[PDB]
Amino acid sequence: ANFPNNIQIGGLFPNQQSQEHAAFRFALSQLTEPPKLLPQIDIVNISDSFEMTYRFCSQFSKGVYAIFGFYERRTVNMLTSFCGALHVCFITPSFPVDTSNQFVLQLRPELQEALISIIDHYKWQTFVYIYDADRGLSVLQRVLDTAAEKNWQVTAVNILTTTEEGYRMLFQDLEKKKERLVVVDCESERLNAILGQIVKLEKNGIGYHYILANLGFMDIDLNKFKESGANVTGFQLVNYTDTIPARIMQQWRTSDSRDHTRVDWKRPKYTSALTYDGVKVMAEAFQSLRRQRIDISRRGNAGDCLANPAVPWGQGIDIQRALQQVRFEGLTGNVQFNEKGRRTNYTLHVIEMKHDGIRKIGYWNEDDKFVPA
Amino acid sequence: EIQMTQTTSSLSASLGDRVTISCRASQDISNYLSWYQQKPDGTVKLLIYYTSRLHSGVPSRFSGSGSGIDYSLTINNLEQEDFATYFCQQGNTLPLTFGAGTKLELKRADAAPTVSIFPPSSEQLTSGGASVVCFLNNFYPKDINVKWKIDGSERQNGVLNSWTDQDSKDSTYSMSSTLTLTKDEYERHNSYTCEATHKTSTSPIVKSFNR
Amino acid sequence: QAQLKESGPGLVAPSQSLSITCTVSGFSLTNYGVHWVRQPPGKGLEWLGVIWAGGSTNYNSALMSRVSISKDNSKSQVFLKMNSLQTDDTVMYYCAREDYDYDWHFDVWGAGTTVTVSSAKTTPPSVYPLAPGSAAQTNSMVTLGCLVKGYFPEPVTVTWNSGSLSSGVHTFPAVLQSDLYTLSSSVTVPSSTWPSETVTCNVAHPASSTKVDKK
Amino acid sequence: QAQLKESGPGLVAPSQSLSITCTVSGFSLTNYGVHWVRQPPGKGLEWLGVIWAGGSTNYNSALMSRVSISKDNSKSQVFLKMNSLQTDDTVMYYCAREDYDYDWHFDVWGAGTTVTVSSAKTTPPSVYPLAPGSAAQTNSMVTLGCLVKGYFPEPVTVTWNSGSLSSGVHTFPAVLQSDLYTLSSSVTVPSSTWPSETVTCNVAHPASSTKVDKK
Amino acid sequence: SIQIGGLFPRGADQEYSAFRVGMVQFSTSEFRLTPHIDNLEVANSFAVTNAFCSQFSRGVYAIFGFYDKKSVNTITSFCGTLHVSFITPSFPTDGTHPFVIQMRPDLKGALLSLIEYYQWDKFAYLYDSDRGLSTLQAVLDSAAEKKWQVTAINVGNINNDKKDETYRSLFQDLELKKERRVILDCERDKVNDIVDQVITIGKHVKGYHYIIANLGFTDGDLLKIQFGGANVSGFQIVDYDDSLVSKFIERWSTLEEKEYPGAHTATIKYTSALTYDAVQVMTEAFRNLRKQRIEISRRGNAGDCLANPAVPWGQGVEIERALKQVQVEGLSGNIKFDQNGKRINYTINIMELKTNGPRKIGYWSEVD
Amino acid sequence: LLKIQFGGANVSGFQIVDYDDSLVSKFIERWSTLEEKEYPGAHTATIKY
Ligand SMILES: *[C@@H]1O[C@H](CO)[C@@H](O[C@@H]2O[C@H](CO)[C@@H](O[C@@H]3O[C@H](CO)[C@@H](O)[C@H](O)[C@@H]3O)[C@H](O)[C@H]2NC(C)=O)[C@H](O)[C@H]1NC(C)=O
Ligand SMILES: *[C@@H]1O[C@H](CO)[C@@H](O[C@@H]2O[C@H](CO)[C@@H](O[C@@H]3O[C@H](CO)[C@@H](O)[C@H](O)[C@@H]3O)[C@H](O)[C@H]2NC(C)=O)[C@H](O)[C@H]1NC(C)=O
Ligand SMILES: *[C@@H]1O[C@H](CO)[C@@H](O[C@@H]2O[C@H](CO)[C@@H](O)[C@H](O)[C@H]2NC(C)=O)[C@H](O)[C@H]1NC(C)=O
Ligand SMILES: *[C@@H]1O[C@H](CO)[C@@H](O[C@@H]2O[C@H](CO)[C@@H](O)[C@H](O)[C@H]2NC(C)=O)[C@H](O)[C@H]1NC(C)=O
Ligand SMILES: *[C@@H]1O[C@H](CO)[C@@H](O)[C@H](O)[C@H]1NC(C)=O
Ligand SMILES: *[C@@H]1O[C@H](CO)[C@@H](O)[C@H](O)[C@H]1NC(C)=O
Repeated sequence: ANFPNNIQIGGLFPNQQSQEHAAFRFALSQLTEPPKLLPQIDIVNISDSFEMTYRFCSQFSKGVYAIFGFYERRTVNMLTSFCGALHVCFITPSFPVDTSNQFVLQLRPELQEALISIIDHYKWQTFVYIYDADRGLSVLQRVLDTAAEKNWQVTAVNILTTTEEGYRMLFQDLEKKKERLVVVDCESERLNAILGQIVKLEKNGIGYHYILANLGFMDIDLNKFKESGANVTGFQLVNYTDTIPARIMQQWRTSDSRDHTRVDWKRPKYTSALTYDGVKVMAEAFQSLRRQRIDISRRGNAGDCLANPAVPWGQGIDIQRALQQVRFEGLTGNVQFNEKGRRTNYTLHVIEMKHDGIRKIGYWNEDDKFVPA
Repeated sequence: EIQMTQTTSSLSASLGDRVTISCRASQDISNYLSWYQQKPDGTVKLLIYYTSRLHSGVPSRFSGSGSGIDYSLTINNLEQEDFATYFCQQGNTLPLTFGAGTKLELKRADAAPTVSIFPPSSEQLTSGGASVVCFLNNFYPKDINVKWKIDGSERQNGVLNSWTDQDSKDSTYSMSSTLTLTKDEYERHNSYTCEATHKTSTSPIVKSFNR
Repeated sequence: QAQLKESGPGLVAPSQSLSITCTVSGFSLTNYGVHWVRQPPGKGLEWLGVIWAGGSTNYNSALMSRVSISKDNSKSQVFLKMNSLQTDDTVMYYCAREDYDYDWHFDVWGAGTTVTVSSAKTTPPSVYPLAPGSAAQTNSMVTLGCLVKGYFPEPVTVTWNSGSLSSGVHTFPAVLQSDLYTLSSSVTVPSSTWPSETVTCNVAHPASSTKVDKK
Repeated sequence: QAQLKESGPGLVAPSQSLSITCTVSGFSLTNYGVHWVRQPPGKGLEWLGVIWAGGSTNYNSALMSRVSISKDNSKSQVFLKMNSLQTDDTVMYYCAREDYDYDWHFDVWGAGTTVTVSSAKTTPPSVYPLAPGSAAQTNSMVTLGCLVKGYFPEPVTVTWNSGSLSSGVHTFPAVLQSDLYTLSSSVTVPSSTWPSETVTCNVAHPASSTKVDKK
Repeated sequence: SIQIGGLFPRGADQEYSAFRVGMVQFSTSEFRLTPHIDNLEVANSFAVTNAFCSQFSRGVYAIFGFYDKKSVNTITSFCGTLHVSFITPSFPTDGTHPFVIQMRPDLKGALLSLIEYYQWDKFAYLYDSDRGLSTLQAVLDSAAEKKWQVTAINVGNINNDKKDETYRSLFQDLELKKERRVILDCERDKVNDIVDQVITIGKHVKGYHYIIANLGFTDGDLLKIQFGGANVSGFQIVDYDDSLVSKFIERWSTLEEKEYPGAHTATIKYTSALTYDAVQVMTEAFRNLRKQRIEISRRGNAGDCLANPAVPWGQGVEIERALKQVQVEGLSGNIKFDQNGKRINYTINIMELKTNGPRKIGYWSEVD
Repeated sequence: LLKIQFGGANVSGFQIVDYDDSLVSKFIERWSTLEEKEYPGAHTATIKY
C-alpha cells in the first residue's frame, strides 16, 4: 500500500489524430512493471491560454501528478508560472526558452551554441539569419550577442510579418554580392512551405550556402533540392542507425506488425523521439519512486486550482528529485537532465548534403565542444 | 435604497477590553464601508477605512473585519479617549446611507439613584404655575423609571423627563423629572410624591412632600 | 491637524433660506471634496449632498431642488444654502471631507450645528430657585436648583457663581412645551456653605442675549 | 551587548593560591585593557591591578608582590592569580574594561565572585523547623520558617517546595559563628493551606552538595 | 454605481496616487465608480490569474491594470474569451487583440523617423526584453530595408550584483567598432543605471550621441548628463507648456508626500499621466452610456472564471464599441481610438538636451 | 577615487600611510571592526592621514 498501481498522468495535445498520439500510446504500451500510468489526454488548442489554463486546472483537480505536453509562444511563461506556483512538474518536447525553473523539463536540447560552433568552424563575417516569429527570440539573442562580440554582420529576416513581395525584394538585395550565406531557423511544418517558396528562386544555386538549424534534417523534404547547388548543412540528434535506437525502431515496427496502430509512418519526427524518451524518463522516475519506498498521498477531493493564498503541494519536490536523476541511453542518445531542467551530456551530429552526397562532418557536445570526423 | 442598520445601540465595556461592534446592510457592499468615531461635542473623525485597513493618524488599537453584508469593528483595549460614538458608513451606491450608530459606555459599580424632590418656589407660584422637580443623580446604569403621584393618584400629563450623559469622573448618570401644573391644581393637592425605580432595588424609592 | 467647524443661524423662520458655513483647516480644499449631511434627532443620518474638488456637485434625489453649495478656497469655506424649510428642519448639519483610499471614504468631518426652524418669537427666560424645603441635614452635601422656563430659542448657558462652583454641577438639557423652552440646573454645595456662602446662578440666553442672575 | 562574569573556587585555605577567571563578551580584549578590583563587605572598594592591551601590567602599591595577571584572547578570559591569602580575604572580586572618554573610565564591569579564605572543614547543614506555636488564626496568612545551622561554607540555596511556593518568601541572610553558618528562611502560606498542603523547604549546600528536605 | 476592478504591481506608488487624483477629479453626478484594488504581483501569472478571477467573481464591467511581457498573452486570452474590456497604460502588443485598450502610442515609428531625420547608417542599440521585442524587429526590418549597421545588444540579462564588470566589458566591446552612437531602450530604472555607469566610465563627453527611447524622457535624472557635451535626444508625451498640464502640475506638486507617495515632484511619470488620462476616458465612456440610456445593470453573480463553456454576455461587446467612440483631451493631448484598440491622432514631442535644460525641437504624428 | 577610476585620466598623488605594512594592516584590522556609535568615523577600510 506504499504506492497505488494506477498513477494518473495528464496530457495536452494540439491535434486529434497525429504521429505524437501514436508515439505517446506506444511509449505507454511498454509499461509492464508497476505502477501503471493511466493517461488523461486533452485535445486542446494551444494558442488560447484560457483553454490551456482550464485544462491544466481540470487535470490538477482531477488528481494527476505529472503533466506531459506541449506549448507555444503564447504559452511560454503562463505554464512556467503555474508550475512554479503549484509545484507540479511539466515535461515538454517543445522549443526551449531562456527563462524557466526546475519544474519545466525541456526535452529538446539547445541549438544556438552549436550554430556558433558551426559558424566558428566556417569563419563567417556577413550572413543573413532568417528567424521564425514563434521561436526566434532566444536563439536570435545569442546570435546577435555573438555578432557583437566577434564583429559580424547579421541581417535578421522575419517570416510572419514579411509578405512574398518582401521575400522578392530581400532576395533581390541578396543577389547583388558574391557569397550568399543564409541560416534559416523555423519549425519543419513551416520550413516545408518556406523551402517550397525558395526552390522557385534558387534555380541557379551558385553561392547559396544554407544552414537549416533544425534537429530533423533527415526529416526535411530535400527532394526539391535535386539538381541544385544546395550547400545545405543541418544537425541531427537521431540518425536512426545506432544499436539501441535501431532496437527501439525494431520494437515499434513489431508492435505495428502485430495488430495495428494509429496514423502512419516512414516520415518520422524528432518530436516523437523526444516524446518516447520523455515518457521513458517518467517511467524510470516512477520506478525510482517505487524502489525508494516513498509514498505519494493525495487529498484532492475536488481541489481548487486557483486559491487565495497558494497551497504548495509539498510532495512534488520528491518528484523533482525523481525526474532530475534520470540517466540512460535512449532513442535521442544520452538522456540526462541538469540542475535547471535542461539537457546536458548530449551530442549533435553535423551533416552536409550536396549532389546526393550524404557526408558526416563531425559532432558537437559541451566538453570537447565541436570535433570533425 | 440600501438600508444600513445596527442592532447594538449602547455597549458597556471596561478599560482594556476587546470590544466588538457589528453592522449589517441591505445587500453585499464588497467591503466598501468605513468606521468613524464621533466625540460627545460633535466632532467626528475617521477610524477604519475599507473595513480592514487603518488610516494615517489613528492608533494601532483598533481594527476591522467582516465579509458580505456583515462587518465588524474591534478594539483591543478601551481608553479614556475611546469613549465616543461609533458609526458605520457605506459607500456602495448613491445616496450613501450611514449606520444607526452605537455609543460606548464605561462599566462601573451599580449605584442606587440618589433622589431629591423639590417643590415650586413662591415666585413661580406668584406667576400662576408650579413645577415640582425630581433629580435622580449618581445612578448606574441609565436604566431607571420615574413615577409621579399627586395625593396617591398617579399623573402622566405634564411630566417632562431629561436624561444626561455619563460623567467622566464618577461614571454615573443624572436624570431630571419636571411636573408642571397650574396654581389651582397645586393648591388642590397637599402631598406630592416621586418614585424612582432602579435595578439595585426592586421597591421604588419614594420621596414625598406635604403642604 | 485638520479640523472642520460647522456654523449656522440656528433660528430660522418657515419657508425661508438657511446659510450654513463650514470652515476647514489643516488641509486644502482644492484637491479634496466636501460633503454636507443632515442628522435628525432620534432618527438616522441622511446625506444631503456633496461637491467635488473639480466643481462637480450632486445632491439627494428627494430634495435636489432645495439645496445648493458654494465654496471659497481662499478662506477654505463651504456655504450650504437650503430653502423651502418646514417644521421638521430642527436637525443637525455636518460637513466632512471625502477621499479615495480604495473606497469613497469620509476622513475629516466637522462638529455640526443645530438648526431649529420655527415661526415663534424670541423671548427671555424666567429663572426660579428650588431649595430642599426642609432644613434637615441628611448629608454633608446639600443640593439646590435653578429652573429657567419660558425661553426661545435653544440653547442657553447656565453657570453657577460665574463658573467658580464646579463641584457636583448637574446641568440638564432643555425640553420644549408650547414653543417654550424649560431647562434645569443643579448644584451640590456643602452643608455649611449653604446658606453661608452666596450661590448665584447666571443664565445667559443668546437668542435675546438676556443675562439673569438668581441667588 | 558587553558582559563580564567572574568565577573562582570560592572557598580556599590560608597561605595558598587563588585563580580567578573573568569571562567577557560583546567586545574584544585585543585592543583594550582589563583591570581587576576587590571589594570588602561594608568597606571601601579597592582596585587590585590592571593590564594593558599591549602587554603592560601594573598593580596596587600595597600588594604588588601578591597578584599576577594573564589573559587568553581566544577565550576572551582573564586569569588573576593571588597568593599569600590571609584571613581578611573574605571579599568579592570584579573585573572591568578601560576606556578613554576624555578621562580614563571603566566601561563594562563584571558581576564579581565571592571568595572566603578559611581553614575550616566543609560540613553539611542542619535544618530545623520553626512554627508560630499557637494555632490561633490571627490572619489569613500563616508564616513558617526553616533554620539551617552548622553550614560550611557560604552560601546555600534555600527554596520552598522546589521553587513552586514563592508567595511571601522572606529568606534571611546567613551569619557566622565559630566558623559555622546560620541562616533562616521564612514563607507565608494561607491559613487553609496549612496543614492541608505539604510545604517542604529544600536546602542545598553546594560546598558539600548536601540536599536536605524538611516538611 | 459601476463596479470595476483595478490591478496594480507591488511598487506602483506614483501610479496609484495619480489614479486617486483622477478618481477624485473626474467624479460625475449621474453615477459613481467603485474600483476594487488588487495590489498583487505583475510578473507571476498565477497571482495575476487569481486577481483576474477574484475581480470576475465580483461581476465587474471593466478591468484596469498593468501587465508584464511574461503575462501579455495571458491577459489577451482571458480578456478575449470572457469579452471583458481591459484598459492599460502598458506597452503596445503585436496584433489586433479584442477588448484590449492601450494608452501608450507607438515608439518604433517615431524612432525610425528620428533616425531618418538624423541621416544615420551605423549605431548600437542597447535594449531591454521586458516590453516585448517589437521595436527590435522593427529596427532590424528597417536596417534590412535601408542597409544599416545596427549592433543590437540586450542588457536585461545582467543581475544587479555584478553589474560593474559586465557593463565595462560591454562598452569595451562597443569601442571595437568605434561606436560613436548608442540608442538606449530600457525602463525607468535601467536607464538611470546605464547612464550612471557611462558617467563612471566617462563616455558622455562631446563626441558621442544618445537617444532615450521612452515616453518619459524627463522622468530620468538629466542633471548628470546636462554638462557632458554629448547631445541627447528623446521623446516626450507630457507637454508641460499646455495650460491643463501646467494646472495639473500646480495641483500635483502641492500634494502631501505621506498622503500621496511619489507626488511631491515638479514632474510626473508617463505611466501616471496615462493612468490619469485613462480615468478620464473611462469616465467619458460611462457618461456616454448614461447619456445613451443603455441599461446593462446586473449584480455580482457573473459566476466562476473557469466555466465550461464560458458563455459571454453580449452587452459588453457594445462597451468596447463605446471605448472606440471616445475622443477626448488629456495629459497625452488628443485621445482617439481605432476599431482595434490602438491610439490614433496622437502627438509626441521630440526633446533635445541643451545646456540650460531640455528644449523641444518639434513634434511627430502618425498622419504626418 | 572609485568615480575617477574607469574614466581614463591618469591620477597621481602622495601617500604617507602605506597599507602594505604589517603594523598598518594590524591597525586597520583593529580599526574596521569597531562600533560606529562608540567611535564615529571608524567603520572604514581606510583612515584619514
Ligand atoms: C487557437 O486559438 C487562437 C486564439 O484565438 C486562434 O488564433 C486566432 O485565429 C483567428 C483566425 O480567424 C484570428 O482572427 C483573425 O485573423 C485574421 C487573419 O487574416 C485577421 O485579419 C483578423 O484581424 C483576426 O485577427 C485571430 O487573430 C487569432 N488569434 C491569435 C491570438 O492568434 C487559433 O486559430 C486557434 N486554433 C485552433 C486550431 O483552434
Ligand atoms: C555527464 O554525466 C556524468 C555524471 O554522472 C559524468 O560523466 C559520465 O559518466 C557516465 C557514467 O555512467 C559515463 O557513461 C559511461 O559511458 C560508457 C561509454 O562511453 C559506458 O560503457 C558506461 O557503461 C557508462 O554508461 C559517461 O561516459 C560520462 N561522460 C559523459 C560525457 O557523459 C559527467 O560529469 C557529466 N557531464 C558533465 C559535463 O558534467
Ligand atoms: C549633435 O546633433 C547634430 C544633429 O543636429 C549632429 O550632427 C551635426 O549636425 C550639424 C547640423 O546642424 C552639422 O553642422 C554638424 O557638422 C554635425 N556634426 C558632425 C560631427 O558632423 C551632431 O553630430 C551631434 N553631436 C554629436 C557629438 O554627436
Ligand atoms: C598618463 O597616462 C599615460 C597613458 O599612456 C602614461 O604616460 C605615457 O607614458 C608613455 C611611456 O612611453 C609616454 O609616451 C608618455 O610619458 C605618456 N604618453 C603620452 C601620450 O603622454 C602614464 O601611465 C600616465 N602617467 C604619467 C605620465 O604620470
Ligand atoms: C557549395 O556548392 C557549390 C555548388 O556550385 C559547390 O561547388 C561547392 O563545393 C560547395 N561547397 C561546399 C563547402 O560544399
Ligand atoms: C486630430 O485631432 C484634431 C483636434 O481635434 C483635429 O483638428 C484633426 O482633424 C484630427 N485629425 C484626424 C485625422 O482625425
